[PDB]
Amino acid sequence: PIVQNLQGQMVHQCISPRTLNAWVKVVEEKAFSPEVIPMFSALSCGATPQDLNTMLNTVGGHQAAMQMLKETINEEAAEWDRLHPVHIAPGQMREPRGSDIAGTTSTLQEQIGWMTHNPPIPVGEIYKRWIILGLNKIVRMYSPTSILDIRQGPKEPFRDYVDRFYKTLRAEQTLLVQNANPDCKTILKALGPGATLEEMMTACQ
Amino acid sequence: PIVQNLQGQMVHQCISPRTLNAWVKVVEEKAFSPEVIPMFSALSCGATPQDLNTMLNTVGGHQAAMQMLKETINEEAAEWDRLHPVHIAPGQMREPRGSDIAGTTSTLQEQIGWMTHNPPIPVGEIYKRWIILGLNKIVRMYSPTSILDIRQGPKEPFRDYVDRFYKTLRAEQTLLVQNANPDCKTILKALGPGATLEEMMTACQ
Amino acid sequence: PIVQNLQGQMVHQCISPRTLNAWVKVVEEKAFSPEVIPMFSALSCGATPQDLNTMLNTVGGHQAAMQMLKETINEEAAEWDRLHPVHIAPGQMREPRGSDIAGTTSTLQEQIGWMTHNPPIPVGEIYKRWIILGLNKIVRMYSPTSILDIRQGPKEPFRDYVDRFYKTLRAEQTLLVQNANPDCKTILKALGPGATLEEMMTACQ
Amino acid sequence: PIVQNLQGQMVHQCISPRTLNAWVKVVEEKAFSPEVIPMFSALSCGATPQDLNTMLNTVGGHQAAMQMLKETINEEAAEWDRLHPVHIAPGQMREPRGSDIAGTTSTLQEQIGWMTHNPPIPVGEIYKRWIILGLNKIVRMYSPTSILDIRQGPKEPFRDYVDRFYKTLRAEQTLLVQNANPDCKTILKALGPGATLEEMMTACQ
Amino acid sequence: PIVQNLQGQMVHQCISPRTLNAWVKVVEEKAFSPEVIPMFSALSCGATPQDLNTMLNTVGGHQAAMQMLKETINEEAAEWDRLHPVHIAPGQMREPRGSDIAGTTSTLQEQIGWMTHNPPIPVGEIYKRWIILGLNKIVRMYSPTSILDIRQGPKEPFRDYVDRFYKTLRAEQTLLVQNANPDCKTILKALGPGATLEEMMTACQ
Amino acid sequence: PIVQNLQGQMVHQCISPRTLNAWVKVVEEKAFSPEVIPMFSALSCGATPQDLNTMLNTVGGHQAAMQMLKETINEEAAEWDRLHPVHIAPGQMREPRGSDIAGTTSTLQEQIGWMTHNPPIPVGEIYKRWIILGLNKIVRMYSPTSILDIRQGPKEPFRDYVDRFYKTLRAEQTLLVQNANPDCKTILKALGPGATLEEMMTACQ
Repeated sequence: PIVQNLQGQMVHQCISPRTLNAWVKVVEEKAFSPEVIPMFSALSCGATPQDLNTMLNTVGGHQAAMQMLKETINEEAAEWDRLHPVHIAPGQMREPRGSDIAGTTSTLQEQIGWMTHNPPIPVGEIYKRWIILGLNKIVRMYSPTSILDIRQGPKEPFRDYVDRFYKTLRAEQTLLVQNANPDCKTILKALGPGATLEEMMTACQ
Repeated sequence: PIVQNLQGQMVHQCISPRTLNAWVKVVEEKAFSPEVIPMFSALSCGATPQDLNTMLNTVGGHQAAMQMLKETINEEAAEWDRLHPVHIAPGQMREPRGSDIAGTTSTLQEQIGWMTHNPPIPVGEIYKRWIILGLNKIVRMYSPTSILDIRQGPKEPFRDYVDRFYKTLRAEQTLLVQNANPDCKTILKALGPGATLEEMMTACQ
Repeated sequence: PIVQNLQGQMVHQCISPRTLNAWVKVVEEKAFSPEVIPMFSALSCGATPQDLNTMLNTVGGHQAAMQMLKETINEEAAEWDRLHPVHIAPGQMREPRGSDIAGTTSTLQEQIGWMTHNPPIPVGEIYKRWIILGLNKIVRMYSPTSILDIRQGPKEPFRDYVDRFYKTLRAEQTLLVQNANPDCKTILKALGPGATLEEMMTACQ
Repeated sequence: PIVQNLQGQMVHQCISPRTLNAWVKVVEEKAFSPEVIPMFSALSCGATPQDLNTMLNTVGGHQAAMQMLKETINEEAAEWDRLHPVHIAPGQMREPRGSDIAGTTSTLQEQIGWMTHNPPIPVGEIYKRWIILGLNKIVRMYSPTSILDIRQGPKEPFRDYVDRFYKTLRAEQTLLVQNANPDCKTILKALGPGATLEEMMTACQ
Repeated sequence: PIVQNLQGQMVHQCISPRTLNAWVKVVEEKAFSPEVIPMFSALSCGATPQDLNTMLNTVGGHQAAMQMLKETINEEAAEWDRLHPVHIAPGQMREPRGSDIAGTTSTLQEQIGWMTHNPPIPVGEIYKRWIILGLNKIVRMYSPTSILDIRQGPKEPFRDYVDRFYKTLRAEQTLLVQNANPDCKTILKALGPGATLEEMMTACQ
Repeated sequence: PIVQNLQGQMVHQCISPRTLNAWVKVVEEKAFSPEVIPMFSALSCGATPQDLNTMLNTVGGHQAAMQMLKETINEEAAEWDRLHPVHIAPGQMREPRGSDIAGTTSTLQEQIGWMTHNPPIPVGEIYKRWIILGLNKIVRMYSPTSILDIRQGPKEPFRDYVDRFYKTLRAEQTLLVQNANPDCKTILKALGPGATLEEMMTACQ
């Protein structure tokens, strides 16, 4: 990644073994549960495009997902090239294409040059946006259940039902009451409109 | 987070994999036992609003709780906007709204700008207060037992009973004697008023 | 905590995840065995009062002990206020009360101000003394056995007996010979006065 | 490796125990699955030739592979010498041969000298290219299955089949439809040409 | 400990959680096997007397050993006072007594003052010598077997016997041949005088 | 070890707990498999003679090997003294003997003095060479099998046989074909001379 040194200047640092392992392990343990995306974003803080590719390429499984991600990246790269056409001057900085932002046709030195320019051309952040767009699509695709099929069991505590409900809603990206069991539904109907989630959960506790 | 470098200036640093993992693991292991809150506060030392959202968003389970937390945050953000209305001057710092403090409508650069200003507009600390307010409500909601139902067993050591008693009191946020078993109750009654906890525990040991 | 940076100035640093985890884990594994106290002292090296409260508050179990600790802290804080009464001058440092030393009525900035003053008002060290006083009382209370009841078994190696003996003496805060078994007692009596522990252990080996 | 210090100058640093262990463990756990190569590249960021040899030499198993790698390295070193023949001037830098790039006939000091020269003679990066060339050949050799033999099972979810398909394609370095089961094949044929992977996976979900 | 900062000056640093845990764990796993002593010495690199006491005091078991260690320390401290008698000048450094070197009657600030003086009064190193003297005595005491009783089994590989032999010799602080089994003894006798250990082990392999 | 600080000067640093543990654990897990030697070399990067002795002395088992290593060290130290005889000038650096290089008769300060001299007298590197010489002898001695006895099983995959073959050759420090099974031998004979290992392994796959 690119970080500020103790002095203050923006310099390249090697991606750490801790970071590399953390990403690999969270994908192994969580697959594409929605919470993997904010973890990816945090683990890739200050990442160059090279670093972002390292993280994606170190994933051993889920190659259907990784291929879908490449499709999304290529679509975003194509849209970049449509909006930002490029025409080199000796010793000068060239303008980045989509494939340069994605790190496939740009060197680490070019990437550092763009990211540490004044003003910065934030190719790491632009690429991370494309990757997260693609990851969101994967999360949605691999979401196993419709919110319509999250219904409270006869003996299921309301809290556990609400956990399943909002877990599903997050993956899928009034109904809470409708999908509740008969006893809690009657209680929730009697609360009236404008009841908070806290008040509903207290009522059915 | 924002930290002091070796020189002395306040600079942004990436949230560490150690910090990220620590928070995820404590939520997995402790759920919303009261001690998770001081751990959250300590792990988010110097956190930007972006960092605070990262920590909250990396939690995979407990989505009922996370939704309740958003409600509390929105209530505090609304109360902020009521007390701090805002009317931009080229190259100047804009005043933060509630949603800017909560990191949903502000950039990392704006957040750094506010937190490192002279004097600082401590948006990280303000947001952390709102989050802890919401987390306290969750701890209280998920507290399984009333202090009224913590009573010493016939063969239960007094120490173990007192541990259950103050554990419950902490989660819920004279009675110790009343809820003691007959033998220890008689001993504690004979000590008289103004007895310390140490003296009570020695007496029933 | 407050530490020296690479330059030399005394600055605040965030309490580390390593430190936080280490303290939580040692309390989980050792409870209030006497060796937990020197570990606490070492883990809280350079700690502010805020840091000390973080460490104590992150403990999930042992709430009887934590309540007893608060009593001791309040007693020491009261004795501080008796010896150090306080009467603010704009932009100047106020004198710390007992509750300021204990971190309940003082801000982190005030704590840093006192600890980095010339000369320093070492509120972290003063509070740590009160905490260790309270922890010693807990260790003593939770010591399961009297030294009078540590007696060498008929087939117990002398070394194992001496380990139990001094383990108990440490928790409780001539008799070694008296509590030895008949065979080793006869050997130890024959050594005469002024025998070292090494010589006694060699004799009964 | 060679890294930038806090000041800014390029200096040698010892390879870390974390890095050493990470590489050894990934080879133990993944053998020559394709994802080991981007991990190698990332773990050897800024590596000298000495560091690269350390990483390769710390591998205990897979000595058939390590011997094949040496053959590839010697072929690349021979091709280097063909394109870059060398003819020493007191206190001056000599030109690197193939075996100097591979670290077998060059000292650490010579390697540092080349890599930190202005302009740099990047012997670490040149050697890493040769190693990755050799590792790719090994990955291909140890790929257990032809893509022709990756066919969807009668009850196999399409997603799991696509994972096997692209996993195999990656190791080996229209057919997706042809190798699908009868039911999904009919669905995929009906989509027509130009269907994305996302659309195919949605269709057979 | 006392270490050199990035600038070059000698400054105090907090003992790390890594160091604390490492020492506790090696004592738990190895007790007083001879190799624990070089580990202690390495883990206490640059240690103040306070740090050395922390390490010794964090040990939970082996209190017979810890009491014997105190006896040795007191003997060395007494011998120090005999050779170095002391007679304070405002703002000046006082001369260390034995108990000051052992950290029981000296403050951390005094210890830092002595260790960073020009020339340094190396109270950490002096105390570490006394501790290692005491630890050697404990290792010797807890050595379970005489070298006289290490004899090669009829079917015991010579290498395994030599491992037991020199392991025992190290703990206890011609005979190798005499204690060998009949078959290897005959082989070793035939080698003649001046045979190296390598040659003996090759001969009986 | 001796490392470059952030400024650039060569300074002594304490051997890390990570390094200490890594070495102990690799010896516990791998004994004297050939790959332990490059790990030793990497873990002892920049090591003083004191550090090298620490690493060797922290090994608890394998005392036959450690005694053989001392013999090799003493032989190299004797050969050093033969080639480098020494004749002290107040405040000046003395010339190192063999036992000074091996760290038994030299202080840490003397070792630092030699290693940071201009030009440096690299006593750490010289000693590390002697140690690795001795470790190679041990690896060879503890190699369990002759390469003559590595023959391909009737149903053994060629790859697994080649792994055993080159593993053995590495420990021991045409035949591949001769030791192959009948079916693969016929295939390898038909390839003719000058076949690469890759081509042989492809042929018998």
